[PDB]
Amino acid sequence: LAQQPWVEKYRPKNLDEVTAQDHAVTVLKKTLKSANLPHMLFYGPPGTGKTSTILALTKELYGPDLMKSRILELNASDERGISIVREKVKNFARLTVSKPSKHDLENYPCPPYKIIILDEADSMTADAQSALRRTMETYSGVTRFCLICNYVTRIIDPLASRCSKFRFKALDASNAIDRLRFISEQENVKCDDGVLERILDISAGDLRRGITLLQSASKGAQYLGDGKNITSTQVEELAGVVPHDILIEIVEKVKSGDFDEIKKYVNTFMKSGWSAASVVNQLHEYYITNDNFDTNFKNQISWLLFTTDSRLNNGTNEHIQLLNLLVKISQL
Amino acid sequence: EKRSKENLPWVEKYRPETLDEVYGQNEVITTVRKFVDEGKLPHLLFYGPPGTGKTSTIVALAREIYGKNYSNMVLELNASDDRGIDVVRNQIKDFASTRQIFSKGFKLIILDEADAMTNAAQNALRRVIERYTKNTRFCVLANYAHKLTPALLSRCTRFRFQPLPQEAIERRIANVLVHEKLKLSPNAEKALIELSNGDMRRVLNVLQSCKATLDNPDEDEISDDVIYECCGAPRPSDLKAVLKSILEDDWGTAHYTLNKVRSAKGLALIDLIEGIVKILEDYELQNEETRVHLLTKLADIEYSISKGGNDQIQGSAVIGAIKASFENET
Amino acid sequence: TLSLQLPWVEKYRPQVLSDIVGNKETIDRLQQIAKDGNMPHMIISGMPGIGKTTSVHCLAHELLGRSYADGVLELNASDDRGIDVVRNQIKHFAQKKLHLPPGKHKIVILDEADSMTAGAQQALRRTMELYSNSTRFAFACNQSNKIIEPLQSRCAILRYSKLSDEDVLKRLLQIIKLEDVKYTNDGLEAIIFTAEGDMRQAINNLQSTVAGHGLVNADNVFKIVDSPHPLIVKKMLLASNLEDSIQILRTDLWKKGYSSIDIVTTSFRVTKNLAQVKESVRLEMIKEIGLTHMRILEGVGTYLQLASMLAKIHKLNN
Amino acid sequence: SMLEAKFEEASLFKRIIDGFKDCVQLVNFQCKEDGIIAQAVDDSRVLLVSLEIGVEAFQEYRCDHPVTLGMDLTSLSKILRCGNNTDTLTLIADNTPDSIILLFEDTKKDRIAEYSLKLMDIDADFLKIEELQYDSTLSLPSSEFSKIVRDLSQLSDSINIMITKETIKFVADGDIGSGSVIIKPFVDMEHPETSIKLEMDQPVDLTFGAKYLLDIIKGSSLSDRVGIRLSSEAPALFQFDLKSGFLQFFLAPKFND
Amino acid sequence: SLWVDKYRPKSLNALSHNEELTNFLKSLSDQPRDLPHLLLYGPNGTGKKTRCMALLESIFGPGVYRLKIDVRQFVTASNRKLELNVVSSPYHLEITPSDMGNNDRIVIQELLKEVAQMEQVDFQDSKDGLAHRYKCVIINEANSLTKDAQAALRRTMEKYSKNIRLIMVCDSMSPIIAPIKSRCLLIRCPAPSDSEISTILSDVVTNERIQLETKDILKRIAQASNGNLRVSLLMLESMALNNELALKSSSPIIKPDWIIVIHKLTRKIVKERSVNSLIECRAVLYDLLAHCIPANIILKELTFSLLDVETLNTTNKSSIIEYSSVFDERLSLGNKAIFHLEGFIAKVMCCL
DNA sequence: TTTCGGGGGGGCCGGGGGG
DNA sequence: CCCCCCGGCCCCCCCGGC
Ligand SMILES: Nc1ncnc2c1ncn2[C@@H]1O[C@H](COP(=O)(O)OP(=O)(O)OP(O)(O)=S)[C@@H](O)[C@H]1O
Ligand SMILES: Nc1ncnc2c1ncn2[C@@H]1O[C@H](COP(=O)(O)OP(=O)(O)OP(O)(O)=S)[C@@H](O)[C@H]1O
Ligand SMILES: Nc1ncnc2c1ncn2[C@@H]1O[C@H](COP(=O)(O)OP(=O)(O)OP(O)(O)=S)[C@@H](O)[C@H]1O
Ligand SMILES: Nc1nc2c(ncn2[C@@H]2O[C@H](COP(=O)(O)OP(=O)(O)O)[C@@H](O)[C@H]2O)c(=O)[nH]1
Ligand SMILES: [Mg+2]
Ligand SMILES: [Mg+2]
Ligand SMILES: [Mg+2]
Repeated sequence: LAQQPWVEKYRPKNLDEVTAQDHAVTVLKKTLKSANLPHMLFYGPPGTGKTSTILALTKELYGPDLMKSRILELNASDERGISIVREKVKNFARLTVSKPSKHDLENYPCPPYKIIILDEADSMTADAQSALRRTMETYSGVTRFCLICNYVTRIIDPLASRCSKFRFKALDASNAIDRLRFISEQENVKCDDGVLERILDISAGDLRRGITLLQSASKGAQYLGDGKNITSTQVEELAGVVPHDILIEIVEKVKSGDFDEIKKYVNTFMKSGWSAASVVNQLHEYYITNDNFDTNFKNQISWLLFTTDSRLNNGTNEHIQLLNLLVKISQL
Repeated sequence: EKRSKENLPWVEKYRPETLDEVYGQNEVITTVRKFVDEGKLPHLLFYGPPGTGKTSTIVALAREIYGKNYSNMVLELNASDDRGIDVVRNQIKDFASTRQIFSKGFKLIILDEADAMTNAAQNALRRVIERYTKNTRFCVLANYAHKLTPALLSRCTRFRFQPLPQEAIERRIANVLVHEKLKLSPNAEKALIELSNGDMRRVLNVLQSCKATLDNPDEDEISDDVIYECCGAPRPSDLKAVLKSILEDDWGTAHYTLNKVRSAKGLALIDLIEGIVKILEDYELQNEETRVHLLTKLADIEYSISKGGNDQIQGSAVIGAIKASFENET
Repeated sequence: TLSLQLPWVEKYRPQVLSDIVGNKETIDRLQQIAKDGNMPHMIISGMPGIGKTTSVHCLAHELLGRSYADGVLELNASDDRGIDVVRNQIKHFAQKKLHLPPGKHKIVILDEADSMTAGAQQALRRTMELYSNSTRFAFACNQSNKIIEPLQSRCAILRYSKLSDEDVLKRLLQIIKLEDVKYTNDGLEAIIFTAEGDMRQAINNLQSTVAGHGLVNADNVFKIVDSPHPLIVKKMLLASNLEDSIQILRTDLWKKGYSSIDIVTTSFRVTKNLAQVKESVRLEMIKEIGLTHMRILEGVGTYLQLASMLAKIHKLNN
Repeated sequence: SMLEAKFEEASLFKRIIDGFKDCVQLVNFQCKEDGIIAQAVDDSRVLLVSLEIGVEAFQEYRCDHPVTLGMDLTSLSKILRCGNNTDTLTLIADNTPDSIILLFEDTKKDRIAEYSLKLMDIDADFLKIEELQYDSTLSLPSSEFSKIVRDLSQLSDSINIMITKETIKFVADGDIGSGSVIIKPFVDMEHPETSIKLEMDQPVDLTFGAKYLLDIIKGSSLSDRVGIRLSSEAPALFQFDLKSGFLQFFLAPKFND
Repeated sequence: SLWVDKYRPKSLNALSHNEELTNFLKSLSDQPRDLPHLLLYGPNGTGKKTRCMALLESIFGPGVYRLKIDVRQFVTASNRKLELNVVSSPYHLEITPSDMGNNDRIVIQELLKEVAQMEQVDFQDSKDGLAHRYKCVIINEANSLTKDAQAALRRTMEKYSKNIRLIMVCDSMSPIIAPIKSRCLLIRCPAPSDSEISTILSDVVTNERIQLETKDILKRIAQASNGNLRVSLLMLESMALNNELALKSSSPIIKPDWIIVIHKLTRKIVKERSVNSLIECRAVLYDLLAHCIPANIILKELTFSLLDVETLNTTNKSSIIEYSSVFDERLSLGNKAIFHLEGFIAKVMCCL
């Protein structure tokens, strides 16, 4: 509707609306007739469709009515301590499946089991997972488990063994362009050629970010009211991408090799609010794909960029990390 | 359960019911069978990695000893139940100190996943085990021995469950393919065994997914391509091409090749790193420094990936690490 | 099939103080106390499976004869031993009036006393002091430091040492003779080597063999009993070349099913107890092992991490 | 509906449930054309509770096909506490049911309370555990048994029952002392309800835990007398007779060692 | 009232710098019924909270500025009693969960959810008495939230988007986890230019009738603020008060006490490099930390003051910046800040 | 100092039983 | 109708390696 953001408005309603996860969606659709759904472990990068996929699977399995009494959803917003796992989850798994109605039986497959969805399971402690092990194993006849996570390494090995793994691939301009184009057409968004491809390249595997950026660009165009196609320049501006002139200036200052000049330029640059991650990514793209650098230089710069990115991922100070990275590059 | 066994996941549908259906643990199975057949069952400690057949083995042993009604003649406790010091003091002691209800016999207590129990409960269990040995025996199952107190380990006979050998996995796969009307090629079986890492759960889950992937399972044979598609794992040819490009091409060509290989099938960098590490393990390097640098840098990259981060930077880091490490061969 | 047979550990549990091997001086002292009575408050300490509970029970039985039922109060970790229990039940038992020969006293046996809380130990003090004329206390523990100093001051310290290879061989041969077990010298050597001074484990493995293979030779013993993984980890850490370390890790530890957390913890312990290596080098190796352990606890329990740990250790030792 | 069983007052069912709610947690009811047979086992697997309620106890009972309902006793008690004791109580179930409906109806007013309790998947058999020819069988007023059990439990956590020719002995040995109660068979025509009867084939001697007997004696509120059947190598059977049914406790004796 | 607060604009049309951002905010507020969750990131003191309030005033009425403070109870698993101060208006609620430290998660799992799971009674401007609009929750210092609280925010942001919209403000997106950034529309808030700061200061001076010899004085204040407009206004007020409301070309630039202490520490470190100097530096660090000076701020200012020393060479500065990066990472992952600060000072002393 | 979980020990409160 | 016994929450405090 008009009162919902595009990300929620265009959330897939059925398994056929998932864009580029066929390697798992095909098996999930097969289970509709097979009726032997195994324990599932969905994992992948942010905004790939895991939650949408499980919700659509439940929708198609039980229908709008029977779903509520057949699904138990727990996420990071709910307490999931060892006691909760040992009592509430166990009690729900021990219950008999709710009786389907005639409507449900004649119109939906109605498999003879219920589903417990532990979304964001990577946030659960190891003790809770250990408690879940035998709960899932014992009552498989009437219950099936779905664990959704971003970092699969956070799931204890026994649980990963018990579950069938599904890796959700990153969504890029090659496999997700169709969905973005469909959304743009349904929203009557006018864009220049390559704008959607640029959006998907900037999002870097996250379709939610791409849809949000498209909505922001559409809002800007509507406010302007000029009846002109959205260009890639404003798309880059909305995404926080540093202008190429600024990147070239930074590269030139680094090539100069003077500590004071680099420090002054970085101090001026940090006042614009550019995110350190975007700057590091752009510098990596510029340096790795440049032919005017030797193998040794690229070998060193790759490790320098990796170290800076790892440090930034820990929530450090952007100014200090960026200055250190630029100084180290200038000394190569 | 509900409906029938055909609705169960394959990992559960094929759970062994007798000791003759447990594969790959011949020594342990033979020893335990001899123990039960001669009335000399000691306290048991089954230590092993995931999906090796410990729970199945103990359940089958209990079924053999007590028959179908074994569920009502044994006391099974796992991490899903409360096993505090009070539980040990009251419930376990009462069970071990009392006679059977349904039929005469000795008492069996199965402390599955005993590595998740507190130290106080383990200490309380010592004299319970020692005092009621005449009529009760204890079996404890573990994946991590460091979590079990030395006193408890001293009281139990240890049986180690090795990772499943390849021939046992082939036999189980043959049985499954006989039950499920499926056709599997030798290359597909080789890839499945390679990726299983000695876990039967992985074998069964991947086989079920492969069957679901086939358009016409009755007359369609699972090939290595099907396995790699369902599992989303790199093909060996892709790993070899990536490694050859990294070790024999310029930086731009290596970057292009890595990007193309990853984009063609949407592979994850972590799987590529694992495959390259496996390939390089067999390489005969002339200098220890090369191996040291490879191992350290690749471990750092894997740890960084475990926490997320930029994927392109991580791929470039892998390329640079391999190049720098191999530059030491000279 | 439904009739269990008594394990040899319980079947051949020494019933007299003369059947206990090891700690000759302390055992003879206990025999002298039994002969002459006047047992003092005592604390027996040691490591698992050396004969502490057996010694205490044998001493109590020999001292009290047929009055064992009324004169002995046994409490262990499996029983509730809180402050209220100490104040009520133990105090009542100490205050009880019982007729015994001139040289005998009532005995309170607090097995696994290290698990008792500080408050109960505090409450036991004046009970021990005031009623010593009729009651005596025997504690058995694995870690003496858990017992508070006031209680240790009131007791006689008996720190049992590990059984030598000779004592283990003697007891094993006695059991073999009483059971008519076919064996070879190499089989006994393997059993004692794997026992690591633990009598209980030695007897358990000896029964497992014969119960499963009849003849106790080194081979048959090693088809069920695995060589202690601490020794394999020590060999891995002391290997001269990194290739040898990695080969040991792959073949003897990873391919056998040992978990990464177990391997890293064992590496920590072994490095802590490597007397032949300089302390600073050991500290650096411990730092590297701690890094690897922290990574493993986060969830990255991969063979690559252990290989990197070995590579860093070899880098340190060069 | 598949199954419909009416109690004139909810009090009877509440008292029946209260008789064994403190010893077991999960119960399984099998309802047929002959009535309701329920079984439950304690966590320690030392006590078994078997309840039988005949069709005569219901104002109106109808059960077309046998139905099995596995439930948790604490939830059932919580639900029952929500209904008044003076209202008719109807248990309703359907084919392959997923829940049991409790209907509290007050004929005085138009107040109807519907409570749905979700069933749990429990696949188990009753095994019809009952030994053919017990070594000894006695019966005596429930008040005397309860008094003896309460008196002896204060001295020890274990109670020994010995049956010999015209002699029933309850013994307890503890830290502060010991107690022994000896009773002989006797019959009084003036008040036969106070008589105790015994029939003995072989002498018996069995030890039991005090806590389990303390739980068992709670069933004295359902019957004025209690029957104890004792046999070596078999669990002791304590039976309280209802108007048209029974409540049985099978207690495993302690190992003699 | 202070000039910094007395002259804060209260509407989008009243903004005076970063006109492009103002146009973007107007475009976002044009059709607010489908406004996504917003995350404004930018340097401190630039006007992020002012712009958020202006956006809310553009969406709702001026009533967004009629604020009131309430106190909310919370109970932990151990029965500990915690208080949270909530600033609320008839249209939005403002919260700073980081005030409860590691307990912030509870606020996300109890308070926010409670707002998003229920409707509200609106007896003003609504005929039926029930609100027909989504409620806005501002989360201040969102970068201070623990990972558990951020994880808890995830499904709450999606399930109840029809009833709740979140507007978060931060000085750096590095501590924000990837899913939360993916769930938000990111808005960069650049610092005002020197000329814009000078214009604002000149307007304030004209309004306050402050005698100014030359406008360059304002310019001198603008550079000293390093793009921080709040600092600029407060420094202007302090300078005016320190010169009888009459500023001259020689009016010295006033620096805060903690900055002076950090500069003195830098001078001490440069001059003296010894263990006793390290002990004195530890005492100074303890004094700074005991008076609510964040450790990260201390490390940043000390690093930049050291890098501003003219007597140091390039190698020393490179070593200093490398150590600063390493120990900033250490601080991000540690509890005792004094330990990491002392380690950094010792490493710098060794390098010099 | 302290971000859970377990364990122990004390103080109330209240159901039930007895007089 | 009132008093006493003794089960169950409820709360507070203290470890947590070999
Ligand atoms: N495969 C997809 N197909 C279509 N839309 C998608 C897809 N993936 C993500 N989206 C879009 O992005 C929105 C969010 O998708 P999600 O299912 O929430 O992704 P997610 O992987 O569950 O996010 P995380 O792991 O909790 S950060 C959807 O409502 C869709 O609008
Ligand atoms: N030796 C085996 N032979 C046949 N199937 C096996 C074997 N081991 C594991 N499986 C299969 O994998 C499933 C799980 O086996 P489990 O007995 O649960 O392994 P486990 O070692 O007890 O798991 P952990 O240690 O609690 S993670 C079984 O139902 C079997 O289908
Ligand atoms: N010195 C010994 N001589 C003969 N048998 C021994 C000896 N020590 C232990 N055993 C045997 O091992 C069994 C157990 O001995 P224990 O007395 O329980 O050892 P423990 O040191 O008290 O164990 P802990 O400290 O509670 S783990 C005995 O029944 C004996 O059969
Ligand atoms: N004249 C004018 N003053 C502004 C503007 N934006 C911010 N300010 C002033 O700068 C002060 C600090 O702004 P604030 O939003 O609190 O900083 P932040 O939240 O850390 O980004 C405010 O008190 C305002 O007085 C603006 O657009 N025009
Ligand atoms: Mg999701
Ligand atoms: Mg198992
Ligand atoms: Mg002992």
